Amino acid sequence: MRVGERFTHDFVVPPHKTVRHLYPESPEFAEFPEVFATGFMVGLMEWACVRAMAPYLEPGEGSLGTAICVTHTAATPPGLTVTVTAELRSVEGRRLSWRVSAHDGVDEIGSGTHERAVIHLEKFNAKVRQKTP
Amino acid sequence: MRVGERFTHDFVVPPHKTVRHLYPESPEFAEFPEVFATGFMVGLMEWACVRAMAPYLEPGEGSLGTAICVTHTAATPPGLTVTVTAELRSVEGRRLSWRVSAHDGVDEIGSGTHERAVIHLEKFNAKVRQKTP
Repeated sequence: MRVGERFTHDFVVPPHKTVRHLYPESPEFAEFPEVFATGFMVGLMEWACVRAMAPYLEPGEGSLGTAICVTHTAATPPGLTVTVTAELRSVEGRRLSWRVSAHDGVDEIGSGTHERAVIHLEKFNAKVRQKTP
Repeated sequence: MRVGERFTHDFVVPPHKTVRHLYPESPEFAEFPEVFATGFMVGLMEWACVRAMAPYLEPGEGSLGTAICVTHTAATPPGLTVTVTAELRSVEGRRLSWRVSAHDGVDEIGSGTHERAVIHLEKFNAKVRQKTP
């Protein structure tokens, strides 16, 4: 894993990544235009960085996204390909940072940073169990 | 809209808002802990601000999220209630800027900022339809 290294991930946007599919519970989002949701764009950016860092993980480890700081600057209807480019910015022990950017073949659609934390999967799962009703 | 007014939005996390459900197509996400995905928390934050804004828009207007910049510092299993607090920072023309935070009953789970832009729904939908391949 080298700082400055770029990793790219391509995703054809299907009809079920539009706003209304993120929260079908939301009467506000029900009649929103059929565009790729910011929260799905976030999920796609984080997926790119997960794939970029898979080699860094030891047995028993996973990762969590601990911050997302991005713009979303143009809208994308289903059928276009979103390409995320993740450039590694820092790696120190458990903490990793990237600059991410996305383009849907027509426009740059957003960019910023994402941070992740390496976790011990079983210890983490025990913590989550203890706050599960 | 009044600057500095705080709006809250509560949401019981169901099983279908964990990481694996954000991208069922991602084999990487399919093995994550069953915790509320950052992309879903982002959408819940947007939803709170949409609700807050609704009485102030003219008929046929909606809005887009244009930036999100938040931490995500504690994990949330299904069954907890996530409360989002949104507070208006400024309104400049079509641009609204918010401070957002969320808490799951147990921990503060994230905070930061979010910006939105007011749109004319029909006009935006027609423009989007026109970049559809």
